[PDB]
Amino acid sequence: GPQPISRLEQCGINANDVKKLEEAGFHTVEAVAYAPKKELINIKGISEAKADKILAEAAKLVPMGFTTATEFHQRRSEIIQITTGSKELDKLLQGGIETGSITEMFGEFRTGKTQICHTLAVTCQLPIDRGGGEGKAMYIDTEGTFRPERLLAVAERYGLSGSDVLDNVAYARAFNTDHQTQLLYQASAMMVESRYALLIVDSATALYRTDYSGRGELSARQMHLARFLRMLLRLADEFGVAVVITNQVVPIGGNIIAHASTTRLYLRKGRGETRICKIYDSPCLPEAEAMFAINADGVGDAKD
Amino acid sequence: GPQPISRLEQCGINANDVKKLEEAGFHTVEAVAYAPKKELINIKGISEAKADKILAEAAKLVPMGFTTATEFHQRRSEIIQITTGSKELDKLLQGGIETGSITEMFGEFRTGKTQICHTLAVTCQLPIDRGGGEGKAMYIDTEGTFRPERLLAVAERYGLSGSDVLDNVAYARAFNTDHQTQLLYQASAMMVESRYALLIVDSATALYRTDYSGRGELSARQMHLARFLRMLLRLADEFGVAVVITNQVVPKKPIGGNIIAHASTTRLYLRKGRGETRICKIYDSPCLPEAEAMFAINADGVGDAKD
Amino acid sequence: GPQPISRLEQCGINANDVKKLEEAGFHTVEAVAYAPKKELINIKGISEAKADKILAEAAKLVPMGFTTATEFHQRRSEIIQITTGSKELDKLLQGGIETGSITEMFGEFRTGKTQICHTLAVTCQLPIDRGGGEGKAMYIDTEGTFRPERLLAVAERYGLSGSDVLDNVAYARAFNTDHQTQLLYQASAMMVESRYALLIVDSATALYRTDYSGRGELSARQMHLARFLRMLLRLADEFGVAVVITNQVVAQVPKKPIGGNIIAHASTTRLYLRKGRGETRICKIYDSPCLPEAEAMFAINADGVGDAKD
Ligand SMILES: Nc1ncnc2c1ncn2[C@@H]1O[C@H](COP(=O)(O)OP(=O)(O)OP(=O)(O)O)[C@@H](O)[C@H]1O
Ligand SMILES: Nc1ncnc2c1ncn2[C@@H]1O[C@H](COP(=O)(O)OP(=O)(O)OP(=O)(O)O)[C@@H](O)[C@H]1O
Ligand SMILES: [Ca+2]
Ligand SMILES: [Ca+2]
Ligand SMILES: [Ca+2]
Ligand SMILES: [Mg+2]
Ligand SMILES: [Mg+2]
Repeated sequence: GPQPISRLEQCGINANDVKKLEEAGFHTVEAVAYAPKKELINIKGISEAKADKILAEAAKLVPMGFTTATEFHQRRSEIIQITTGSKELDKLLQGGIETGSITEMFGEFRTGKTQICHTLAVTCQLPIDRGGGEGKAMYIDTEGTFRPERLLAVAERYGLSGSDVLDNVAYARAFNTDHQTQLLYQASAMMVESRYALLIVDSATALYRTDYSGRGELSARQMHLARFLRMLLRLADEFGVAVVITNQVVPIGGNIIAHASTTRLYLRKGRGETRICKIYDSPCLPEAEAMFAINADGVGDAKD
Repeated sequence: GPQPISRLEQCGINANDVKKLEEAGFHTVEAVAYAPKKELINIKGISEAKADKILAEAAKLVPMGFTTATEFHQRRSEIIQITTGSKELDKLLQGGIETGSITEMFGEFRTGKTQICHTLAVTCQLPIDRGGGEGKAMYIDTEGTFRPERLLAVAERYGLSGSDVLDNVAYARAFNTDHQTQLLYQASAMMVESRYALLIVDSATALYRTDYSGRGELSARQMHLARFLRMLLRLADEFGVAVVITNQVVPKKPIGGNIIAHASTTRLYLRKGRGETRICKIYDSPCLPEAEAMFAINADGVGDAKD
Repeated sequence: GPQPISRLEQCGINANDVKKLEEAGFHTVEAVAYAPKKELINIKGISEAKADKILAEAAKLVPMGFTTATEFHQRRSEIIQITTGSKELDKLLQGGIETGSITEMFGEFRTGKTQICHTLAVTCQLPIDRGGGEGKAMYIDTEGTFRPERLLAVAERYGLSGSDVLDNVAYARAFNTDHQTQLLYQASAMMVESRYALLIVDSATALYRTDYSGRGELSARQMHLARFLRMLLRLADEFGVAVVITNQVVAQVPKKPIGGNIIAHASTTRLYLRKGRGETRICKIYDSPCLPEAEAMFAINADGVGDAKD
């Protein structure tokens, strides 16, 4: 995976600058390789020449040039996709949910988004041959809906160790936008020493609906949301995790969330426990419909 | 094709000066001729008289004077237009997408901005008889939404070889604005060895939205964007390629301000129609009337809306 | 028209001095007469005595004294104005574009400055009876947006031959500010053989935005722009042509033209363009020494700028 920031100390950078970068937020070399010189200058104890040297050393360690499309195709042919537990959804998504890209699921009030998030969180720890990724899951709730009993019930279906499953899912809650942003830095610091395969942010843009109800305060809300999405994309690129976010339709979030998201899914109520999932936006998937139901076990095919 | 910069060696310029110019970023005689004196002076190993001699020698090889409109008309009546794969869009554009100028597309999400670029990256390799440009393609990515499977599908539709079209596409990923600008210098470096016909930037204004935050950073943001667009224009002029860029839409207005509106030559406004059909409208053009067209995104790329 | 500089040889000036003047940039007696002594001294082969002798001889051939206002009124009553192709714009401008001065059009994108430039380039070749300048046109382009097909369409509208219209237009492309300034010397050199009636620069400020980037280069930018505008004024005074330039807008932190006070003070007439409905546009008088502040409406059709239909 990513190379730890300790490599720069060996490369020639003194330990004090490495500590300054670590306390700044950069942890895995590629974090400072992807950052502009302005961000490095913003650090209180780094000069322009020091920033230039650090950027050159970081660029010397990672490839940041041109390459053919054959190499990219070969690299992408081994991208890990995480299953959802439903055969129809797996067929619709052509394998499952891809890593390294942001996926957004949105719908009406209580249309089954949190159940999908729980199923993804429990299934991301499965072995690859069974459709998992062998990685710890991080769950960032902001509405207070995390129910561990659902995790126990769904893990009973696959027969995994419930205590081990609950030990492999980090949990956090945010009360305002600033804490939500700082949780991203905490996750970036935490992901260095452990293997994470799936990061979940629950229904987002909800705090921006209420905390930013003013008329002239809209621009700050939009800018903060854009920065949050950019940080999410940076994390997904850096650690190769499948960021799954959630949204709710009443619009105040705007087109920023739609542009930033790579794959979007639309969920609507059906008949009984059956619900409809429709691909809303994707660069490589056609529009289609799928039937899925949420039973007591979790998320699965609509059995009739 | 452009003349390599080595032609200045036998005109009276020693090798080390040519090496300094090549390290600066110039790789053709046209690039040296078009550059102002200030750019040449700023090089550490170049003096006043040296710059004057270099400029005179470069101007001796490149025509930079007056002509008539008949000669320009004759020259322009043979430029290459790359078809978009849709007959209606080709009729709307009166031939296809024009080389040597900048074309900008903007609109909502799922409007087909990336699908058009994916189709063009394959169509630019067709023979001129079939409507291609007979050259390679270059792709610069910002959101990381490059999918070679679309290229394979389009190549299969047009009866080409998938491996051949894959080997003819150069791909790069930009993580910030500075890398985005450095990739242009690298592209200028690598555009002399082979022949390229199309250059794609997608997106062009995505990173500027979040890289510059404070209200005191607006001027620097706009100046950086202007420099980027000027570099794109320089590449298009000196290599005769077709530059296509993509914009976001924030009854709708694209982002970027007046700089990108003035710099762009042709602007296409894309909005979703019904089903898989989309509507393209000409938003700005020096020679094209304001009209509309219908097209669809099928399983093999952008094509006519079949019903 | 102007008198060629070879006339000075009969007054007691050696041929080599005239050749030095010609290679310096002067091609008419008027250009030498208007020039200050510093410019003549700057030439390598000219001394102070030679400079003052040349200045006296040149001033002997042109009038540079006082006169009454009746004579100026009578002379100005015979000035030439070029129609814009739209009756509303001609009524607003009281005849059309005026020769001998600098006219500037500015506005955001899509407003139609380039269309007006193309229409004027075609129109300035009409006879004075029909509202033309009866001369050639010169087009200087800095953005690569020159389209001869628009010229052919506009010429077909007026029942002219397309081949002659295309033959009577000179086109140049500028790649930087230094080249943009250098093209004016060649323009002055080639304006003596034939008769020109219109000079178009489009646009005059596009390259200055990127050639000088930082705040430390603002003063040099403005001085270069001022020198370019002074050269344009000298050309307009020397050859009696109509100079039309275009400009871009910036957002006030609601749109104002770029260029600062130099281009605001230099320009004589300023036109403000903005979009109306459909293909129709609105033109407003921004600054003029003799025209009231008013508005007019025109449209961009398939055959160039014209009056809005219905
Ligand atoms: N194989 C396919 N068959 C049919 N339609 C497809 C296929 N692949 C993608 N699409 C269509 O592509 C559309 C998305 O278009 P595209 O990826 O070009 O968006 P975009 O304009 O780049 O959006 P954004 O603003 O998010 O970048 C989807 O609505 C989907 O219907
Ligand atoms: N043949 C035509 N018929 C109708 N409209 C046309 C035709 N050719 C061009 N147009 C219109 O001309 C407009 C473009 O304006 P143009 O580029 O000439 O001026 P501008 O806005 O001053 O330019 P710039 O983008 O360089 O600042 C578009 O709205 C387009 O619809
Ligand atoms: Ca999207
Ligand atoms: Ca434009
Ligand atoms: Ca004035
Ligand atoms: Mg896209
Ligand atoms: Mg224009």
